[PDB]
Amino acid sequence: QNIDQPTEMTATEGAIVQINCTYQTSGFNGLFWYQQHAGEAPTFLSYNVLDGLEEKGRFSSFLSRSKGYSYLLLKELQMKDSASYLCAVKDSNYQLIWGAGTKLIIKPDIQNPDPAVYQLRDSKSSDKSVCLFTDFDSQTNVSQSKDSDVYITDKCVLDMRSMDFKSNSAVAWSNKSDFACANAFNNSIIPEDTFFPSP
Amino acid sequence: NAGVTQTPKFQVLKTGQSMTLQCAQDMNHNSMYWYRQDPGMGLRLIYYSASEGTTDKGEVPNGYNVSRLNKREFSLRLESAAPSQTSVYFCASSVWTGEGSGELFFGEGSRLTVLEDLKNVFPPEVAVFEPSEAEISHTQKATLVCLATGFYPDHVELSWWVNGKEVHSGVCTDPQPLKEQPALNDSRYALSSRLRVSATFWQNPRNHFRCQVQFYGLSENDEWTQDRAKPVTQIVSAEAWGRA
Amino acid sequence: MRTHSLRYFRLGVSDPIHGVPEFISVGYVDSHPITTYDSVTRQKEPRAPWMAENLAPDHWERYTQLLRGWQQMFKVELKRLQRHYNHSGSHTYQRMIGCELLEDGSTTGFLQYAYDGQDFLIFNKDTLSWLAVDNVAHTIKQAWEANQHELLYQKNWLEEECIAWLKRFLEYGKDTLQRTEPPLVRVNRKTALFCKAHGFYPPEIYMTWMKNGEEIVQEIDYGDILPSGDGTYQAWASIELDPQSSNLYSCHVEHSGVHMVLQVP
Amino acid sequence: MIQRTPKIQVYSRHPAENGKSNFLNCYVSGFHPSDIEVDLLKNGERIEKVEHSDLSFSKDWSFYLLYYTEFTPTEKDEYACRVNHVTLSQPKIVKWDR
Ligand code: NA
Repeated sequence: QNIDQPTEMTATEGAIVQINCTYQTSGFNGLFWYQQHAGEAPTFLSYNVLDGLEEKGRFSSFLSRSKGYSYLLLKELQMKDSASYLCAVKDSNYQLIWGAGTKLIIKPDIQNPDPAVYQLRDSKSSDKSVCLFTDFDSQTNVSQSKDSDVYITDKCVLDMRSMDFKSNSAVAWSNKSDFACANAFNNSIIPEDTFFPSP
Repeated sequence: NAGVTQTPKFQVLKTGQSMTLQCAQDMNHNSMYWYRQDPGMGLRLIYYSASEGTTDKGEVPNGYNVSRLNKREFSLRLESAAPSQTSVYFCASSVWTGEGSGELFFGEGSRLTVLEDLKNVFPPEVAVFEPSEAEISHTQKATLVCLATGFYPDHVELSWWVNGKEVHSGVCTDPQPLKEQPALNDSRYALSSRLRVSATFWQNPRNHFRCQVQFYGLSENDEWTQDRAKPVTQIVSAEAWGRA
Repeated sequence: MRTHSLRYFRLGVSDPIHGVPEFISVGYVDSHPITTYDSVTRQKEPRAPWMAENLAPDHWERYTQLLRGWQQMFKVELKRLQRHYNHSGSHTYQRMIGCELLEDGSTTGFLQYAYDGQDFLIFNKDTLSWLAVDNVAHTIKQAWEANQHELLYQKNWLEEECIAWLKRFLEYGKDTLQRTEPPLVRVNRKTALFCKAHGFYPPEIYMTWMKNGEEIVQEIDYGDILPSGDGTYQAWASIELDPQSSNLYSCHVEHSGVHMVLQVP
Repeated sequence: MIQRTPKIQVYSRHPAENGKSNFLNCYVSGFHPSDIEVDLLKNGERIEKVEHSDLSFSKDWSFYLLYYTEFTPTEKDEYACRVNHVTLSQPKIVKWDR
């Protein structure tokens, strides 16, 4: 008895994504989709048991029993849709068989990219130097460090709600003497026009 | 009302130690379930209880037992914890079972880490870094960064506090921590967070900013024999003030 | 093959006499009991040897758990019916679900409930609705029809799962279920002519009397098809003799694609 | 509330012949509700070694049961089935008629 769904998908804010699930089970009493935000509990999204498409808000769920196939369709993607999506099937004995989940990553639409690498002010309580790569378009990828004494975190989407403003950023830090923000992200492909303020 | 309430949210255990996870539901549901969730695989049922007064094994019962104490409560017991039982445990309930369409309602989850030796447990160091003046002049915005570093296991909650009230708008905390030594199975972790405010807000000298990390670690009955301080459950924080 | 069916029954009793179960659930393939469960054993058990031999312990274990829950649900539903009827004393609740695989390959599926042995709610799996016989049922109808996904679940179970189970059990029991034992048929006088058949399987048979080559259903006394105890069945039909005229009487028996005529001299 | 009285049919497994071992059957059917008492009688005396099928369910919601015992019919021995049910004020006795 097997459930299969892709490990990860990445789509753009405002767009449409179809998450597939195929199953081979000993009998069939229905197919569920659940949403699970990172660190949170799964919540029920949908149930299908006959063939066809069912709509609930911005989400639709499709089933073909003869193809052993379902998709969960998300329209008008929002950042809040970033989550894992779990497919699960009830077999002839009402056992739920769970797919391993699809992690959905949403790229924010950055209206006015202003890529820059800034040096944060030192803390008198820390030996770390800290650099912030920020305000870059969502097509930029941030590579992890290749220096074992440099730490680089993945990009994070921050939402300044009162200003309806979103921005990507990643953080790099080190306590090494040769660490400089001008070279912190040298292992990533960054925009040609990235702003590096003078030291 | 409350839905499904399970405890504890986080727990560190030494190999051989005993642990009970509690679960209650207040939805007058008949069926209850205990699942574990592990990376790379679907949820696996440990034990379930189709109705008050009956329980049975799921797919991975070995090392566990359950008690359906009454219609509301279904507890999960690890008599002698093993490292393989490191996992995230979810209690769930449904109105009945053996009907097709009824869904599961899940509890918040219980994250357990079982270790051969508690000497690998460390609280975070927490530091706050004030915004770059170049950012302020170029963007009219100001990004503070919080780093919580060197902690193990990954049982932390980071929050920002502005003027003594917790805030969420303008915050982004890494969804996953970074292994400081990614080739080590018990690597300590790092976690970064950002809080971005307007330049005008940062430039008000009365505004105050704090990053706070709650760490879930050892308790009184855990044995400690290391030279360093016992890494108990605790809150570690760092602050900044706005700058005129 | 011939038509075959799979059916599961439930019986709930609100105030049973001491020792008598408050809940029983029994499965059948055709006329053969295949499974049993009740609130005293609290275990699902085979009732045919060809079920015990072909279903592993995990099957019985899992459905034992489900039936313990179905038992409780049945008690709650009966409690609700008897309160809304405002009835005192002991009352019954019954359910029957199942499906048929007809000789021509078409299928049927059905699900219905009874209170005190009388129809209460009847599922229509094509209009996806419940037929209520009175206002207590009408209230239940509204609550069940409000859960549209459950109606779709039951249509799929009746049309696909149940037929799949039926075919699986028919193969398990094929040496019993798919055999033919022809009837032994005789006529005697008792004035009425009795036509008597025994030793046959399957139990479906048609016996009738013809007078001068014409059937006369209104003048015939049809006996029930009855179990003989050894796996076979017996039946009879009688007609009374007109002593005022000579008439040719003949017993006609149809069983499993074979027709037999016994002419009375 | 509608209660249904049992139909009661008494018959041998095979056509009876004296001196030849047989089975005496009592098939009780069409009754509702399900509690019922059934005995097989030999010359008016209750037979001890009597078996019966589990309670069985009909589509019309009534119940049926088969009660049986091995016997050798003789010319003089008379057999019957005695049945009590809530629909019967007194036990009903149906004699085996061959
Ligand atoms: Na166990």
